[PDB]
Amino acid sequence: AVKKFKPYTPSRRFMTVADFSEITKTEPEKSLVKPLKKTGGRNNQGRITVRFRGGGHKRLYRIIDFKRWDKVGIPAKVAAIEYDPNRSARIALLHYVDGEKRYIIAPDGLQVGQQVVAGPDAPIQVGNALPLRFIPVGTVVHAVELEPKKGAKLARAAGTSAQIQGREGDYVILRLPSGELRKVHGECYATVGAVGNADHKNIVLGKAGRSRWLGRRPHVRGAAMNPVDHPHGGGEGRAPRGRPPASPWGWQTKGLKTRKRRKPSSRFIIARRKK
Amino acid sequence: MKRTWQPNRRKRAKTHGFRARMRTPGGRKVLKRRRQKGRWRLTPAVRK
RNA sequence: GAGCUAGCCCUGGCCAGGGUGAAGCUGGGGUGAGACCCAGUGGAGGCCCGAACCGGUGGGGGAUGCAAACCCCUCGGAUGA
RNA sequence: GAAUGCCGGCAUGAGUAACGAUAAAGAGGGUGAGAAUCCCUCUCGCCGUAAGCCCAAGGGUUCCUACGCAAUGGUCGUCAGCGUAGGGUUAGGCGGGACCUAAGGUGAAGCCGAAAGGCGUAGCCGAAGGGCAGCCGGUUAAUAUUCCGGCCCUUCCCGCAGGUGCGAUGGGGGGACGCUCUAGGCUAGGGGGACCGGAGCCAUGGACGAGCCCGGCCAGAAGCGCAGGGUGGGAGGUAGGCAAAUCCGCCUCCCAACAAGCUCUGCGUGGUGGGGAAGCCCGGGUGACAACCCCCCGAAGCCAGGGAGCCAAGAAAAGCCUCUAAGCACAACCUGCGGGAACCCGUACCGCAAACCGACACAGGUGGGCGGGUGCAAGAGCACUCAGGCGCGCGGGAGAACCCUCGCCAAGGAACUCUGCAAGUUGGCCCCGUAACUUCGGGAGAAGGGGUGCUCCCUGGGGUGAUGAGCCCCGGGGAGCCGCAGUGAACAGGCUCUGGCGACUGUUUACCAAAAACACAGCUCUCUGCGAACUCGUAAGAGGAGGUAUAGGGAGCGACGCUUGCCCGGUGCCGGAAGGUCAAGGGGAGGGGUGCAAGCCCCGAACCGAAGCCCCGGUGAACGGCGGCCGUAACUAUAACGGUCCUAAGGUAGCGAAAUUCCUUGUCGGGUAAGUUCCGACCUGCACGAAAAGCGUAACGACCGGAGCGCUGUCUCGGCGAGGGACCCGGUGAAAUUGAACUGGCCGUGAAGAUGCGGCCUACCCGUGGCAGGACGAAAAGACCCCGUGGAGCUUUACUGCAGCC
RNA sequence: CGAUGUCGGCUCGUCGCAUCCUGGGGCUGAAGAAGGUCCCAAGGGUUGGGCUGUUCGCCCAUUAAAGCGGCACGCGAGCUG
RNA sequence: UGGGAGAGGGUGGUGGAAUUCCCGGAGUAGCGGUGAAAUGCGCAGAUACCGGGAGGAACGCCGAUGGCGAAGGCAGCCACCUGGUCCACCCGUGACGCUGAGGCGCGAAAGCGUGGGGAGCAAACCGGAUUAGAUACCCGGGUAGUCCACGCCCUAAACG
RNA sequence: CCGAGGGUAGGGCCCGUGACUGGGGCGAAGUCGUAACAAGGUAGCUGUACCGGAAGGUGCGGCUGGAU
Ligand SMILES: CC(C)C[C@@H]1CCO[C@@H]2[C@H](CN[C@@H]2C(=O)N[C@H]2[C@H]3O[C@H](CCC/C=C\[C@H]2C)[C@H](O)[C@@H](O)[C@H]3O)C1
Ligand SMILES: [Mg+2]
Ligand SMILES: [Mg+2]
Ligand SMILES: [Mg+2]
Ligand SMILES: [Mg+2]
Ligand SMILES: [Mg+2]
Ligand SMILES: [Mg+2]
Ligand SMILES: [Mg+2]
Ligand SMILES: [Mg+2]
Ligand SMILES: [Mg+2]
Ligand SMILES: [Mg+2]
Ligand SMILES: [Mg+2]
Ligand SMILES: [Mg+2]
Ligand SMILES: [Mg+2]
Ligand SMILES: [Mg+2]
Ligand SMILES: [Mg+2]
Ligand SMILES: [Mg+2]
Ligand SMILES: [Mg+2]
Ligand SMILES: [Mg+2]
Ligand SMILES: [Mg+2]
Ligand SMILES: [Mg+2]
Ligand SMILES: [Mg+2]
Ligand SMILES: [Mg+2]
Ligand SMILES: [Mg+2]
Ligand SMILES: [Mg+2]
Ligand SMILES: [Mg+2]
Ligand SMILES: [Mg+2]
Ligand SMILES: [Mg+2]
Ligand SMILES: [Mg+2]
Ligand SMILES: [Mg+2]
Ligand SMILES: [Mg+2]
Ligand SMILES: [Mg+2]
Ligand SMILES: [Mg+2]
Ligand SMILES: [Mg+2]
Ligand SMILES: [Mg+2]
Ligand SMILES: [Mg+2]
Ligand SMILES: [Mg+2]
Ligand SMILES: [Mg+2]
Ligand SMILES: [Mg+2]
Ligand SMILES: [Mg+2]
Ligand SMILES: [Mg+2]
Ligand SMILES: [Mg+2]
Ligand SMILES: [Mg+2]
Ligand SMILES: [Mg+2]
Ligand SMILES: [Mg+2]
Ligand SMILES: [Mg+2]
Ligand SMILES: [Mg+2]
Ligand SMILES: [Mg+2]
Ligand SMILES: [Mg+2]
Ligand SMILES: [Mg+2]
Ligand SMILES: [Mg+2]
Ligand SMILES: [Mg+2]
Ligand SMILES: [Mg+2]
Ligand SMILES: [Mg+2]
Ligand SMILES: [Mg+2]
Ligand SMILES: [Mg+2]
Ligand SMILES: [Mg+2]
Ligand SMILES: [Mg+2]
Ligand SMILES: [Mg+2]
Ligand SMILES: [Mg+2]
Ligand SMILES: [Mg+2]
Ligand SMILES: [Mg+2]
Ligand SMILES: [Mg+2]
Ligand SMILES: [Mg+2]
Ligand SMILES: [Mg+2]
Ligand SMILES: [Mg+2]
Ligand SMILES: [Mg+2]
Ligand SMILES: [Mg+2]
Ligand SMILES: [Mg+2]
Ligand SMILES: [Mg+2]
Ligand SMILES: [Mg+2]
Ligand SMILES: [Mg+2]
Ligand SMILES: [Mg+2]
Ligand SMILES: [Mg+2]
Ligand SMILES: [Mg+2]
Ligand SMILES: [Mg+2]
Ligand SMILES: [Mg+2]
Ligand SMILES: [Mg+2]
Ligand SMILES: [Mg+2]
Ligand SMILES: [Mg+2]
Ligand SMILES: [Mg+2]
Ligand SMILES: [Mg+2]
Ligand SMILES: [Mg+2]
Ligand SMILES: [Mg+2]
Ligand SMILES: [Mg+2]
Ligand SMILES: [Mg+2]
Ligand SMILES: [Mg+2]
Ligand SMILES: [Mg+2]
Ligand SMILES: [Mg+2]
Ligand SMILES: [Mg+2]
Ligand SMILES: [Mg+2]
Ligand SMILES: [Mg+2]
Ligand SMILES: [Mg+2]
Ligand SMILES: [Mg+2]
Ligand SMILES: [Mg+2]
Ligand SMILES: [Mg+2]
Ligand SMILES: [Mg+2]
Ligand SMILES: [Mg+2]
Ligand SMILES: [Mg+2]
Ligand SMILES: [Mg+2]
Ligand SMILES: [Mg+2]
Ligand SMILES: [Mg+2]
Ligand SMILES: [Mg+2]
Ligand SMILES: [Mg+2]
Ligand SMILES: [Mg+2]
Ligand SMILES: [Mg+2]
Ligand SMILES: [Mg+2]
Ligand SMILES: [Mg+2]
Ligand SMILES: [Mg+2]
Ligand SMILES: [Mg+2]
Ligand SMILES: [Mg+2]
Ligand SMILES: [Mg+2]
Ligand SMILES: [Mg+2]
Ligand SMILES: [Mg+2]
Ligand SMILES: [Mg+2]
Ligand SMILES: [Mg+2]
Ligand SMILES: [Mg+2]
Ligand SMILES: [Mg+2]
Ligand SMILES: [Mg+2]
Ligand SMILES: [Mg+2]
Ligand SMILES: [Mg+2]
Ligand SMILES: [Mg+2]
Ligand SMILES: [Mg+2]
Ligand SMILES: [Mg+2]
Ligand SMILES: [Mg+2]
Ligand SMILES: [Mg+2]
Ligand SMILES: [Mg+2]
Ligand SMILES: [Mg+2]
Ligand SMILES: [Mg+2]
Ligand SMILES: [Mg+2]
Ligand SMILES: [Mg+2]
Ligand SMILES: [Mg+2]
Ligand SMILES: [Mg+2]
Ligand SMILES: [Mg+2]
Ligand SMILES: [Mg+2]
Ligand SMILES: [Mg+2]
Ligand SMILES: [Mg+2]
Ligand SMILES: [Mg+2]
Ligand SMILES: [Mg+2]
Ligand SMILES: [Mg+2]
Ligand SMILES: [Mg+2]
Ligand SMILES: [Mg+2]
Ligand SMILES: [Mg+2]
Ligand SMILES: [Mg+2]
Ligand SMILES: [Mg+2]
Ligand SMILES: [Mg+2]
Ligand SMILES: [Mg+2]
Ligand SMILES: [Mg+2]
Ligand SMILES: [Mg+2]
Ligand SMILES: [Mg+2]
Ligand SMILES: [Mg+2]
Ligand SMILES: [Mg+2]
Ligand SMILES: [Mg+2]
Ligand SMILES: [Mg+2]
Ligand SMILES: [Mg+2]
Ligand SMILES: [Mg+2]
Ligand SMILES: [Mg+2]
Ligand SMILES: [Mg+2]
Ligand SMILES: [Mg+2]
Ligand SMILES: [Mg+2]
Ligand SMILES: [Mg+2]
Ligand SMILES: [Mg+2]
Ligand SMILES: [Mg+2]
Ligand SMILES: [Mg+2]
Ligand SMILES: [Mg+2]
Ligand SMILES: [Mg+2]
Ligand SMILES: [Mg+2]
Ligand SMILES: [Mg+2]
Ligand SMILES: [Mg+2]
Ligand SMILES: [Mg+2]
Ligand SMILES: [Mg+2]
Ligand SMILES: [Mg+2]
Ligand SMILES: [Mg+2]
Ligand SMILES: [Mg+2]
Ligand SMILES: [Mg+2]
Ligand SMILES: [Mg+2]
Ligand SMILES: [Mg+2]
Ligand SMILES: [Mg+2]
Ligand SMILES: [Mg+2]
Ligand SMILES: [Mg+2]
Ligand SMILES: [Mg+2]
Ligand SMILES: [Mg+2]
Ligand SMILES: [Mg+2]
Ligand SMILES: [Mg+2]
Ligand SMILES: [Mg+2]
Ligand SMILES: [Mg+2]
Ligand SMILES: [Mg+2]
Ligand SMILES: [Mg+2]
Ligand SMILES: [Mg+2]
Ligand SMILES: [Mg+2]
Ligand SMILES: [Mg+2]
Ligand SMILES: [Mg+2]
Ligand SMILES: [Mg+2]
Ligand SMILES: [Mg+2]
Ligand SMILES: [Mg+2]
Ligand SMILES: [Mg+2]
Ligand SMILES: [Mg+2]
Ligand SMILES: [Mg+2]
Ligand SMILES: [Mg+2]
Ligand SMILES: [Mg+2]
Ligand SMILES: [Mg+2]
Ligand SMILES: [Mg+2]
Ligand SMILES: [Mg+2]
Ligand SMILES: [Mg+2]
Ligand SMILES: [Mg+2]
Ligand SMILES: [Mg+2]
Ligand SMILES: [Mg+2]
Ligand SMILES: [Mg+2]
Ligand SMILES: [Mg+2]
Ligand SMILES: [Mg+2]
Ligand SMILES: [Mg+2]
Ligand SMILES: [Mg+2]
Ligand SMILES: [Mg+2]
Ligand SMILES: [Mg+2]
Ligand SMILES: [Mg+2]
Ligand SMILES: [Mg+2]
Ligand SMILES: [Mg+2]
Ligand SMILES: [Mg+2]
Ligand SMILES: [Mg+2]
Ligand SMILES: [Mg+2]
Ligand SMILES: [Mg+2]
Ligand SMILES: [Mg+2]
Ligand SMILES: [Mg+2]
Ligand SMILES: [Mg+2]
Ligand SMILES: [Mg+2]
Ligand SMILES: [Mg+2]
Ligand SMILES: [Mg+2]
Ligand SMILES: [Mg+2]
Ligand SMILES: [Mg+2]
Ligand SMILES: [Mg+2]
Ligand SMILES: [Mg+2]
Ligand SMILES: [Mg+2]
Ligand SMILES: [Mg+2]
Ligand SMILES: [Mg+2]
Ligand SMILES: [Mg+2]
Ligand SMILES: [Mg+2]
Ligand SMILES: [Mg+2]
Ligand SMILES: [Mg+2]
Ligand SMILES: [Mg+2]
Ligand SMILES: [Mg+2]
Ligand SMILES: [Mg+2]
Ligand SMILES: [Mg+2]
Ligand SMILES: [Mg+2]
Ligand SMILES: [Mg+2]
Ligand SMILES: [Mg+2]
Ligand SMILES: [Mg+2]
Ligand SMILES: [Mg+2]
Ligand SMILES: [Mg+2]
Ligand SMILES: [Mg+2]
Ligand SMILES: [Mg+2]
Ligand SMILES: [Mg+2]
Ligand SMILES: [Mg+2]
Ligand SMILES: [Mg+2]
Ligand SMILES: [Mg+2]
Ligand SMILES: [Mg+2]
């Protein structure tokens, strides 16, 4: 439930913020954080390799458990739900009956005080993790490993899910958040339910400074630049593109497909995304 | 106004110093050249 | 060569005083319950006025200068990108 | 003898400009060969959120003392940051190191690269971050938390006693964190005192006073007091914290809970050790057995790791505490007490500046702390002032033009001008009051007005205290007094109406553009299934992201509202297992050279044979593009209508002489006495038009237009006055430029604009202040324009290559 | 072309006369008054404003008249810009 | 108090037929469409047939001249939550009633905002025919929308 | 003191008028088409939406005031 403001500054007219209503704990777990080393988009050479980054609020990284087959059979209690600034999802603090503590990304519907569990036998309940083969067709599912034991890779951002469509030998067929149909091995783990915080996409940043807080530095249009800089640079007055629209490096940027043609994963992609 | 020379002893030593020079091929050719020329000092003086 | 300048990274520091009075909360009214209204409390914001600090709008002066970009008056921002 | 030649010397300009903030000087007395300039004293002025004081950096002896004055000092110089010499910087506790980690750097392992080298987990280095023990006073010409004094403290070694399963680089806890707002209690700091201490003072009309003037503290171990921080205790289980674990985490049970206890800080007290003014007398001595007390104000600092709210969600590692592992338990570690031990480097001085960065003793630039009092609503604003520091290293006259900076002005009031440029006006606070329109916030300080000092009297509330007094803070009512004037000085909006552009706050061409440009939230297209795409790199490896389609890249558009039409023939991109073309390679019909021959050696057709291209489709918020002629209505005019040619399709809504309209000052209307601008309309739009978005839009703007009111030296039209210069005298003394010069006017002539030629006219020799017509004056080997088979940036369906991709 | 600064304004003039006014004439289709046309004449004079960068031009209100030209389209080591 | 019928309303679930598209197989020269055609689709293998999959929307027979609601309107099947209404018995209250300017709520379709969804259908639009024209009627395409959530809009031959 | 009124500044209702612009009424014999009344040659009407020289056409849902 995104929250509005009265228009008492020009920018509060349109600013919306998350309601933060599922959050129940407002400082993280000391043993599960580490410093997130900001890059500015610079690589080990120090060169910018991703333009327009830097300057955002300071953050700590929260270690997230993306395996969960780490602890087959051991139930945990949902202790807290917390804001995580490194991702759109919220995160859930788990107390295993072990004494071990761990975060997961917080599915939609998940209540503090409930129990979750992982394994080939776990109940089909929002929060549990099973290899894909043991999850019934039609189940909405998130945090999917893409290859066995390699970590959850697909459907992690706020509000997303994948749907189990059918089975085929050792593989199941998932409809990813992009609408692609893909074969994912049945031993790959997945968590039952969708990712929470589905209202995330409706937040209106509202002012330029807000992008700044997120570490987004201003984006400069090529049409604003000079020819030393960009295909679209130059021109007396404004100018239309005057050539197929292009990136700073000269490749075409309206339609041109970019997935490598001969990639081994093609065999496992039934149908490219839609829309 | 603020001019270009803003002295700083650490900066001077870490940039032009004898050890900075010894660490790279080109720095060594500096040391070798100023030696062959007979420079009284091969590297800037900073108090440290 | 980034001791000037541009960006970013790490770690610190700084922003007199005054003004406006959001949400919420409390009470009152209201209704079947409500929305909502009223008063109090409250103290938000690339909010307002103005020093420091950061600027450099208009004019005047300077023009073998006090100065290879300065001076005077005026003017912009001043909790924030 | 010339090369705007090169190096050096020396001229001219010239006793000329200038002598570096307009804060400012005067006199007496010293010293000395010499004094506006050095020392001393008295008077005057300037700073005082500094122009005072303390740190950091950077500088590097510039510090203090004696002796100097050639040069340096914009003059002088006896003086000096100058010259010569001597002296001066003292630490277990301050800062850095023998501690810790951050970015980063480096780098066992390991990876990659023709060489050089590039990476890289650990580890190591790396601080202004963490961590750690010293406060007050005195002393020196010059150092002092360093010496000395007083009172405190840290670690290491060894020993004594007492206690304990001791023991680590390993486990755990803690260290440990944001932004805004903020409670209580203190402290710093400050104001007052009719109280306490003090040398004195009574003046010029009055005052011997509850008079004036000065001062009334600082540090302190334990203990105690006030105020705060941090913290539950016990038991049972246990599979997690990469071994172990009694610790930690997790479940349970009992007890404790706004507490308390324990613990640690801050403040107060505190044995004791210090300090201690005016004034007077020669830094010192006295004051002085100095006094050292009450009340008020009160932090942004302290208690602190405090509290609340919020979203953008806020370092690490060590110190330290706890757990145990090897081991060892004659040890070891914990506590207490005692003796002993405690190294290296810095420390002078300048430090918003004459010692640092700017070639200079340069009106510029330089981070942190302190920064007193009064009044003005507040304040670090402004005025004056304390402490403290200065008068800016040329002066003396004079009282022209002209220039700068400043003050005033009769009548008029924008008539000035490209333009009210500039300067007036307005101006703080309290109260009354306030429009269109609006996104309901705003527009708003709208506009416009009234009040403002002082004195007496009456009175309401708050803080401290005690519920009172006193002190302090907010007021309310009545009656008066004075002046031209009561924010009486200083600091302190002119306002309105109406268009264009851009939503907005922001950003920019360092040093001629701040804007309508860039950015911006927001919208759309498109790529990307993760060893993502994309980017940097030969690579390894990085970024993307310890992210995962509600995400990441690219591109256009640019809040918001209402909207965004038609064309897919060309180009782009997307889809198409057919067809056509298609390289190496396959295949080998058929040839050929040579050899006696076996053979060796070469050429070689059909046919099979990728991507690309052709071809068939799709696609516009992809590149783009969106017609011509002729006719027609019962007045005329004009054509709803028709005809025909062409196209891939013929510009929709909306707007329109426009930031676009050539003809053009279109035409009409408004405003004006008068309007090439402005505003409103019309529409034959030379040459608008829908995300290079179209049309609007409240608010916003040092943006660009137009108008009005207010007010003015802008102006009719100038006048006077101030100060700094100009001028004169003493001191110091440049500059570009310069073929040489004994360098007039006219009319002609001349390479076509003559001081220099011809003819005439005029004219004694040499300066000083002034003005700028000429010397085609200076400056800069024209930046316009051309030329050179000169250069460089940029573009593309120019050529030809290359990376990259297929 | 080893630089002869360029439009408009402002300020300051000075010159020519093909004369706008003022003075003197002749002719008139000159009754008077007031005009027209030509001749002589350069002594003096030749306004303020609205529009535009403008020169120019148009307009408003006046005037005896609101002249036209030269001086590097006079004048940037005089200003503006 | 005891009983009744009912597409009354809201939530969640879920079942078969059909259309479309995708994959496999089998098969070949046309399919589609009309008054007739043409555009369109098809040897790059369509149509017609069989198997598998995906997804949305509507619920055939029952079904009626029926039923329920105040109206608008309500139709597979199931569970749950909920309104109205009628009958019986003659038990309770003792006129507590009728209407109702304002007010408040509900209100087909279309339309609007923010998300989603999108099979079929289909304003706009393109094309093919017809025609003097044909900005139509007919045919081949096709975007909003038609569907879901929440919020608006508040009209009607909202009629008996 | 109050006070007719005069002045300043800002609002509110009304009337008159205004380049140009919007439809509306009317007008003996204008131009275009033929939407409606018959099944009016596509039953008509309707609320709304979008489009078009014009009447109108089409979508969605409604009515019979529809024929056979
Ligand atoms: C239609 C025109 C274009 C005709 C054209 C006008 C330009 O000039 C003139 C050209 C003809 N020559 C002139 C010239 O070069 N003059 C120059 C001046 O440069 C300085 C003054 C400021 C700059 C101005 C001008 C530049 C070019 C310098 O002080 C002066 O001595 C002088 O050098 C004609
Ligand atoms: Mg809002
Ligand atoms: Mg609102
Ligand atoms: Mg939440
Ligand atoms: Mg940690
Ligand atoms: Mg990283
Ligand atoms: Mg690195
Ligand atoms: Mg490197
Ligand atoms: Mg990039
Ligand atoms: Mg970047
Ligand atoms: Mg993310
Ligand atoms: Mg989150
Ligand atoms: Mg797999
Ligand atoms: Mg978004
Ligand atoms: Mg951020
Ligand atoms: Mg963005
Ligand atoms: Mg941009
Ligand atoms: Mg550009
Ligand atoms: Mg540009
Ligand atoms: Mg470049
Ligand atoms: Mg290029
Ligand atoms: Mg290019
Ligand atoms: Mg271009
Ligand atoms: Mg351009
Ligand atoms: Mg252009
Ligand atoms: Mg440009
Ligand atoms: Mg374009
Ligand atoms: Mg183009
Ligand atoms: Mg291109
Ligand atoms: Mg895909
Ligand atoms: Mg600078
Ligand atoms: Mg240094
Ligand atoms: Mg340093
Ligand atoms: Mg440095
Ligand atoms: Mg280096
Ligand atoms: Mg070095
Ligand atoms: Mg080498
Ligand atoms: Mg070597
Ligand atoms: Mg030597
Ligand atoms: Mg060197
Ligand atoms: Mg520096
Ligand atoms: Mg900071
Ligand atoms: Mg501030
Ligand atoms: Mg106020
Ligand atoms: Mg209030
Ligand atoms: Mg609250
Ligand atoms: Mg602000
Ligand atoms: Mg204000
Ligand atoms: Mg300036
Ligand atoms: Mg500046
Ligand atoms: Mg000015
Ligand atoms: Mg200059
Ligand atoms: Mg200045
Ligand atoms: Mg000023
Ligand atoms: Mg301000
Ligand atoms: Mg402020
Ligand atoms: Mg010669
Ligand atoms: Mg020379
Ligand atoms: Mg030469
Ligand atoms: Mg020379
Ligand atoms: Mg010599
Ligand atoms: Mg010389
Ligand atoms: Mg000489
Ligand atoms: Mg000479
Ligand atoms: Mg001389
Ligand atoms: Mg002289
Ligand atoms: Mg001279
Ligand atoms: Mg000079
Ligand atoms: Mg000078
Ligand atoms: Mg000054
Ligand atoms: Mg002055
Ligand atoms: Mg004197
Ligand atoms: Mg002297
Ligand atoms: Mg002397
Ligand atoms: Mg002096
Ligand atoms: Mg002296
Ligand atoms: Mg002061
Ligand atoms: Mg030095
Ligand atoms: Mg000397
Ligand atoms: Mg001498
Ligand atoms: Mg001397
Ligand atoms: Mg000297
Ligand atoms: Mg000097
Ligand atoms: Mg002497
Ligand atoms: Mg010394
Ligand atoms: Mg010591
Ligand atoms: Mg040692
Ligand atoms: Mg280092
Ligand atoms: Mg340190
Ligand atoms: Mg101490
Ligand atoms: Mg913590
Ligand atoms: Mg932390
Ligand atoms: Mg920290
Ligand atoms: Mg914040
Ligand atoms: Mg104290
Ligand atoms: Mg005080
Ligand atoms: Mg004490
Ligand atoms: Mg255990
Ligand atoms: Mg004393
Ligand atoms: Mg004594
Ligand atoms: Mg502070
Ligand atoms: Mg603290
Ligand atoms: Mg706290
Ligand atoms: Mg670390
Ligand atoms: Mg053992
Ligand atoms: Mg033993
Ligand atoms: Mg112990
Ligand atoms: Mg040692
Ligand atoms: Mg020292
Ligand atoms: Mg300064
Ligand atoms: Mg300072
Ligand atoms: Mg000094
Ligand atoms: Mg000086
Ligand atoms: Mg200076
Ligand atoms: Mg004081
Ligand atoms: Mg004040
Ligand atoms: Mg002076
Ligand atoms: Mg000064
Ligand atoms: Mg004189
Ligand atoms: Mg005055
Ligand atoms: Mg006057
Ligand atoms: Mg006036
Ligand atoms: Mg006036
Ligand atoms: Mg004017
Ligand atoms: Mg004022
Ligand atoms: Mg108004
Ligand atoms: Mg109003
Ligand atoms: Mg208005
Ligand atoms: Mg408006
Ligand atoms: Mg309003
Ligand atoms: Mg006012
Ligand atoms: Mg009064
Ligand atoms: Mg008075
Ligand atoms: Mg103001
Ligand atoms: Mg703007
Ligand atoms: Mg702009
Ligand atoms: Mg705009
Ligand atoms: Mg806008
Ligand atoms: Mg701002
Ligand atoms: Mg520039
Ligand atoms: Mg500039
Ligand atoms: Mg420059
Ligand atoms: Mg400028
Ligand atoms: Mg500009
Ligand atoms: Mg600006
Ligand atoms: Mg820009
Ligand atoms: Mg914008
Ligand atoms: Mg937009
Ligand atoms: Mg989108
Ligand atoms: Mg590359
Ligand atoms: Mg590469
Ligand atoms: Mg290589
Ligand atoms: Mg990473
Ligand atoms: Mg992006
Ligand atoms: Mg932009
Ligand atoms: Mg915008
Ligand atoms: Mg096309
Ligand atoms: Mg096509
Ligand atoms: Mg195409
Ligand atoms: Mg293709
Ligand atoms: Mg091929
Ligand atoms: Mg084109
Ligand atoms: Mg084209
Ligand atoms: Mg349209
Ligand atoms: Mg027009
Ligand atoms: Mg326009
Ligand atoms: Mg145009
Ligand atoms: Mg025009
Ligand atoms: Mg024109
Ligand atoms: Mg006109
Ligand atoms: Mg008019
Ligand atoms: Mg107009
Ligand atoms: Mg016209
Ligand atoms: Mg354009
Ligand atoms: Mg517009
Ligand atoms: Mg607007
Ligand atoms: Mg509107
Ligand atoms: Mg602006
Ligand atoms: Mg502006
Ligand atoms: Mg005006
Ligand atoms: Mg004047
Ligand atoms: Mg004077
Ligand atoms: Mg004389
Ligand atoms: Mg002299
Ligand atoms: Mg001298
Ligand atoms: Mg000669
Ligand atoms: Mg001569
Ligand atoms: Mg001469
Ligand atoms: Mg002469
Ligand atoms: Mg000639
Ligand atoms: Mg001549
Ligand atoms: Mg002559
Ligand atoms: Mg001659
Ligand atoms: Mg001669
Ligand atoms: Mg001759
Ligand atoms: Mg001659
Ligand atoms: Mg002669
Ligand atoms: Mg003569
Ligand atoms: Mg003279
Ligand atoms: Mg002279
Ligand atoms: Mg001259
Ligand atoms: Mg000349
Ligand atoms: Mg010449
Ligand atoms: Mg000349
Ligand atoms: Mg020059
Ligand atoms: Mg040259
Ligand atoms: Mg040349
Ligand atoms: Mg040149
Ligand atoms: Mg140039
Ligand atoms: Mg030429
Ligand atoms: Mg050539
Ligand atoms: Mg040639
Ligand atoms: Mg060439
Ligand atoms: Mg080149
Ligand atoms: Mg190559
Ligand atoms: Mg690529
Ligand atoms: Mg020339
Ligand atoms: Mg020359
Ligand atoms: Mg020239
Ligand atoms: Mg020259
Ligand atoms: Mg003038
Ligand atoms: Mg007559
Ligand atoms: Mg005359
Ligand atoms: Mg004349
Ligand atoms: Mg004119
Ligand atoms: Mg003209
Ligand atoms: Mg005209
Ligand atoms: Mg007359
Ligand atoms: Mg003339
Ligand atoms: Mg001419
Ligand atoms: Mg001409
Ligand atoms: Mg001229
Ligand atoms: Mg001129
Ligand atoms: Mg000039
Ligand atoms: Mg000029
Ligand atoms: Mg000149
Ligand atoms: Mg001149
Ligand atoms: Mg000249
Ligand atoms: Mg075929
Ligand atoms: Mg075939
Ligand atoms: Mg589907
Ligand atoms: Mg009964
Ligand atoms: Mg409705
Ligand atoms: Mg509907
Ligand atoms: Mg057609
Ligand atoms: Mg026909
Ligand atoms: Mg559709
Ligand atoms: Mg009916
Ligand atoms: Mg009267
Ligand atoms: Mg007719
Ligand atoms: Mg009909
Ligand atoms: Mg009909
Ligand atoms: Mg018909
Ligand atoms: Mg019909
Ligand atoms: Mg139609």
